[PDB]
Amino acid sequence: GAIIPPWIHVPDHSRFFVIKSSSLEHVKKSFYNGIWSSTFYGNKRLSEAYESLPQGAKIYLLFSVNASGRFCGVAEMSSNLREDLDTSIWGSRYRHAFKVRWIVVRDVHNRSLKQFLIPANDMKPVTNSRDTQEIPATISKSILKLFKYVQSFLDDD
RNA sequence: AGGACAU
Repeated sequence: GAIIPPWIHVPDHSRFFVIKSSSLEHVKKSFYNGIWSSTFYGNKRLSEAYESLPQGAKIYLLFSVNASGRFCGVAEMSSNLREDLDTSIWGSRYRHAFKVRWIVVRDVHNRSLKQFLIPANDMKPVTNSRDTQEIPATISKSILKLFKYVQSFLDDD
């Protein structure tokens, strides 16, 4: 069931964010529907980072369900925030969303990531990040290595 | 605290 691409090419000047979800099902809806949405402030943060990118660069989203003990996949932003997308799939609180392109669907346990300490987050491990916590690039590429190296939320389908 | 942090 997992989706693990042979390579991930990360364009220079790209940025990386932890995405958290209170629900595995919202994540699945993201995969099938190619959209995601964050909080009021979370969206503002992602929207601003996405607008700021030099041309080739991307924004990577590393997904993790709350209290799940793992990360479960990787997506890119493929649009800025829009209003004309179908946010009814989340029922509410997420009135805007942006397009995402899924790259990796695979579980990676927190155990395997708790070595990566985030300097701008008081040296806390990446596994202890809030939604839209930014990750430095060199640390991110190491994490991406772990994603491409087996369970997935696409198995019971 | 108008924010989908860990065991």
